[PDB]
Amino acid sequence: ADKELKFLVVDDFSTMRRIVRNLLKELGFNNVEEAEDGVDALNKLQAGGFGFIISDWNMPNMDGLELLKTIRADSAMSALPVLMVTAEAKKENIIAAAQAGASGYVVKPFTAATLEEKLNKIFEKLGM
Amino acid sequence: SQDQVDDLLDSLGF
Repeated sequence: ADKELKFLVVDDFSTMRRIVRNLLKELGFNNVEEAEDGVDALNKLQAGGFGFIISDWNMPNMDGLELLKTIRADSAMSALPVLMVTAEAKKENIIAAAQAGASGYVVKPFTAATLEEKLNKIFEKLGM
Repeated sequence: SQDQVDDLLDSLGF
């Protein structure tokens, strides 16, 4: 996948966003922006150019699942890669993610090596 | 159930 792929990292917790941004940097992905919830994410997505989304499950105003479904049903953004982040792997949340078309699913906290595996799984499936 | 979860993730390519 291109080193310059533009990521949007979505989480209401600023520290987690910084952590994810820094793990991405460690993997060679420097083109990264932040959003604090689904509403803020959709506003930033309007700038165009975004190539990858990493979103937390639980956020105010619009949570991760709502954002995922919105992107998937959007005329322009429907195929955008979306990695969902959760606090705990639960059958019901995994299946909710599957049903809505999550490109990936990962439990926080995660290492750079785990992030890399998950991104590579997605790149491989999408031929990126 | 842990194993149903890991299998579920595997089947989904997650």
